[PDB]
Amino acid sequence: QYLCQPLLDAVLANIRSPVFNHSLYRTFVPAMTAIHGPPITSIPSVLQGEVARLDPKFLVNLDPSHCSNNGTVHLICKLDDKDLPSVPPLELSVPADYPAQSPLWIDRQWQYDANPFLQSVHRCMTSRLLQLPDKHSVTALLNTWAQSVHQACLSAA
Amino acid sequence: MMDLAYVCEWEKWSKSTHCPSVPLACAWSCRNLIAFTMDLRSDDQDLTRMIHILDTEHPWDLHSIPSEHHEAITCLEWDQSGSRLLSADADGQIKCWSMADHLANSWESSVGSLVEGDPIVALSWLHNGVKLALHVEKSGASSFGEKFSRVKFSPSLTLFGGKPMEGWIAVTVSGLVTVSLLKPSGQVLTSTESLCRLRGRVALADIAFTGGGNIVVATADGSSASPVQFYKVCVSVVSEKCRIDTEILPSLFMRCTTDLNRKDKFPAITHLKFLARDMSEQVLLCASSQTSSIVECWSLRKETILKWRILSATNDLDRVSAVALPKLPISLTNTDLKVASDTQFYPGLGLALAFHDGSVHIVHRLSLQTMAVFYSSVHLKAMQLSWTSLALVGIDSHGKLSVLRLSPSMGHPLEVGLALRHLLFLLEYCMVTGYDWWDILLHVQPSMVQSLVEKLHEEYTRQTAALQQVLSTRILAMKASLCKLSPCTVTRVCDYHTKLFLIAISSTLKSLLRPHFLNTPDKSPGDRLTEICTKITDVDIDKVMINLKTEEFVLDMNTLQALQQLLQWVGDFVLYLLASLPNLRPGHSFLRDGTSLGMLRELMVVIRIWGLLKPSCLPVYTATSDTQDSMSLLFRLLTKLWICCRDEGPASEPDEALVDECCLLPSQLLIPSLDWLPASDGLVSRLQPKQPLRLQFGRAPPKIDHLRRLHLGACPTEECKACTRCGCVTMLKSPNRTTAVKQWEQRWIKNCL
Ligand SMILES: [Zn+2]
Repeated sequence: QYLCQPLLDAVLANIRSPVFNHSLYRTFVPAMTAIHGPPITSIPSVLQGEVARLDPKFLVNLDPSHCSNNGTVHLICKLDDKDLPSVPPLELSVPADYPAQSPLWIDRQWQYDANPFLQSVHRCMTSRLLQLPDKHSVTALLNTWAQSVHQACLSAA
Repeated sequence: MMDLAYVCEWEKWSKSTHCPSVPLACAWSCRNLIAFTMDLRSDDQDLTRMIHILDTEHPWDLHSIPSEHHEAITCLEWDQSGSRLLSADADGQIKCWSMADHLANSWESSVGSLVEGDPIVALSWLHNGVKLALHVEKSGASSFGEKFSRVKFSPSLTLFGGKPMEGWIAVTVSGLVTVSLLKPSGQVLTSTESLCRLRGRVALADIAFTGGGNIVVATADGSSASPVQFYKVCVSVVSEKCRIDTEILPSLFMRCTTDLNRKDKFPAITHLKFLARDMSEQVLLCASSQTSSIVECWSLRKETILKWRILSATNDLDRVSAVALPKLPISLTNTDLKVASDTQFYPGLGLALAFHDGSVHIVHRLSLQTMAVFYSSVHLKAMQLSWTSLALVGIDSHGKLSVLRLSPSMGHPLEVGLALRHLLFLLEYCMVTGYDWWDILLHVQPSMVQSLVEKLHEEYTRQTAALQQVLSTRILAMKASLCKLSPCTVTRVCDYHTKLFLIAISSTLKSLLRPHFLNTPDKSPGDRLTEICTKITDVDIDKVMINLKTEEFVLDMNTLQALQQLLQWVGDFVLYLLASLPNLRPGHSFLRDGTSLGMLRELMVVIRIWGLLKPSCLPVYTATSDTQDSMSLLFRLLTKLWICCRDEGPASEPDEALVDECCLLPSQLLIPSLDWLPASDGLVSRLQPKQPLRLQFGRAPPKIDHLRRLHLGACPTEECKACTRCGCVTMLKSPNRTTAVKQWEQRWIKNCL
């Protein structure tokens, strides 16, 4: 910073030299070692952390069909609630690298037929899921699937 | 007596499976360089085509060569020297591997040859015509000319003088042969021709020279119904190409089939070879079935003019998977046979053999019976011996590097004197040549060291004063290496090993000077410098420096600053050695061997000329008197030591008056440093008979260059060539090249002494 440019200029002059480690040795070694003293004497862990704090009211497990040990995964959900009636079990679709991507869900229109209650459930699904934000976790979709059953049961009752 | 050295094994490399296995072959250099391979089939094909080179002291830092090939290597051979290689395989694809820049782990091959649609059944090099005879009967001859004299085999096709040509020939699997010869220039001449009208399948063959540059070859179709034809090679280069004439020799049929009892036993031929290379009058022929094998020796002794005849066979054999030949050249005399039979001396009579079970057996070369028995507790694919055959390596169907140390003793009771004499002959076998002799230092006992070094002390004598001009370095290194194994002299080998560096640096700087005008003509200024040093034992030097022809020694005034460090070092090891008086010591032998001190007297008188001429190149030492020209009073001390050492065989302990004056040395001068060469990085201080060490690869169970005196850092960057013989860092790329000494670097441009 002030009066150190001989030390700075010596190393740039002595750089790209093969005798560098020996030139510095020859010019420097006896000065410090004399006075100052002598020398001394399967599944990724993302889903494993995801399912850890999932609700016990879901019993989601893997799909028995489709491919396995690959990038894309599918989880079929089980709902055991005494409050809510029976519905189709629903199945998701999550590709590889589950963080920072937006997954999908299967489509089967005829499974929710023979009852306008199931059609209202499907319409509520198309209402709630279309405004869900990007890159969200599976808890948001699971809970929006869970609340719509009560939201349709109150209209049915 | 049989010893097992070690097994060096990679981790997660063995258990080759799910593949048709292949028999393997091995090769060895003139030097201690094993070239080997293994069949793996691990998600690539080149692992089967892989080349492994192992230097004989450090079995971990292996040199790897990915020899790319379309068909797997079948036969592997070296050159007669250690400069060329061959990796034989089907449909040509043969190269020429030359050594790269004198390293330990660098090869290249930019040339070679190839044949299309024709695998090769036999191949051999050309001939040199140089050979001597070994006489174990002449152990007390006391002359190298008697024990080692040339037999003078005829060199093959000597053109432009007595130099035999360089090249190789091969017999293909079909009715076709090829020849490729290297010119004295860079060009190569290759020819290929049908061997006869009959073109056919050839299961086995062999190639062997005859006296006069001609070659006799063998045939084996494998149909077990054809005669075993023999052909001759007539070398004739008709002004553009080597036109070769072929003719049929008197052939042979096969035995063990005309007895009519059982003839379709052993239904296919499995082995057909000559006993030894370069000679074609003795044929091994072995047929192996799925159970056993039967072996026959055929001899071309004249009674047809060329008729083959049976020799011998042992009791029983298994399926042979590996076979080799002994390599030590006994003079093939029956007196040598008898004097090697009464004493336990069999280094060149054992054909190597192996079976499909865990057993190691030799067979005697002349008489085909089982001479030795050992049990391994695998089918050996190949073995690979040494020239002395004191040690060998074996390749079974695993990655285990079984290295076995044999000996001619066998356990039949050899006395101590016969233990001296059996090893002394093979010591003289390697001291007469510029060879490598690591395998014969193995079986040395600690008590054997004192007995054998005393013999080697007189082995430097009894030669006619001209061999001893340059083999002094080799014998100094020889007793440097052999004294390492003894615990009493392992503290003394530093004296030998540093003296190798001292004699390496001594003579090479005594050639840079030259008289610009000649003084004392018809002789060098060096001898006059020697005589003025040995005639003036003066205490001081200022009286001396008048009559030293001061006007003769003139330098170029440029390399004196470059060569400072060496002249910094040679006067500093003296500075340590003056303080070793008041002390088996690693500097104790220099107190009685004043030849090094005589060279120290000789070197400094010309250095003082430059010290008074250009004092900027003077070696700066660490005295506590910076204005004191202490070199005169150190001339005083070295002359005081010299009058205790210039006597012819003095054996004189220097007096305590010198000791107290050397106790005045720490008042000014303190020991800077040392460099003990004998760092035992080799397996000399790691193994033991009946105590092998199962080695691995790459586990390896203040950094200053050993050659040049340039100090580096804690973990330096500059690369080195591996001086494998003693582990000194022969560093590769010298810092100064435009102003460099051209012999002190070039003397060990190849290897260390
Ligand atoms: Zn060395």
